[PDB]
Amino acid sequence: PSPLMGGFGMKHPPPQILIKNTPVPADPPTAFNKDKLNSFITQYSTGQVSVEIEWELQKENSKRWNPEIQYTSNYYKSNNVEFAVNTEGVYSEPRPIGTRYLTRNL
Amino acid sequence: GVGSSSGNWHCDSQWLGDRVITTSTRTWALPTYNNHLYKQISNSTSGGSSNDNAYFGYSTPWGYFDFNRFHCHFSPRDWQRLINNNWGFRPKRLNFKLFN
Repeated sequence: PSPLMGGFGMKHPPPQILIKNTPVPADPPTAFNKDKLNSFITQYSTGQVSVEIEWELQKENSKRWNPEIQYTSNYYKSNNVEFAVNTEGVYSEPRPIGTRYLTRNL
Repeated sequence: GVGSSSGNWHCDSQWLGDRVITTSTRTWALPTYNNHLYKQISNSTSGGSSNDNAYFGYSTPWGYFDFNRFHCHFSPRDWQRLINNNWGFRPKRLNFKLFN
């Protein structure tokens, strides 16, 4: 049951976290009306969110003699730095990076 | 004894946190040098030269063991590990064996 787009398949994954601004009615009429209130004060909210994940690693103990292939940046000069902001403040990711650079036997 | 080995072949590397231990074993051959003699040598014995190349010294019947190069201890992959993951390194301990 490994997910086909990649990753870890779990029967009990991290739960969904749901959030909502509590409605605040505007001034109701001074005579009773049984219909649900339709007039509300315009509101929004802001805040900080933190997520901390501990990951377990599995180290390599290869006996390969020659050097491996490694992900690296290229020294050649360019207008911008890869994985940084440009002059207008926009961050970008210039390429997809996988995980398979070290090698193992079958 | 004649029929018993005096040591084993030890050659690997252990990466232990902030330490790395390298071990190397090689096979060597030693001839007789100089017909067991000490000889005086100089640029006179070498055939002469300019003043900048003159020298005087001695050759001995002894040989010596040298391992003062990094590839005597690090495989290319181990060197890659070291240089891709560390700001620094330095040697701390040495053990030397001669056997068989």
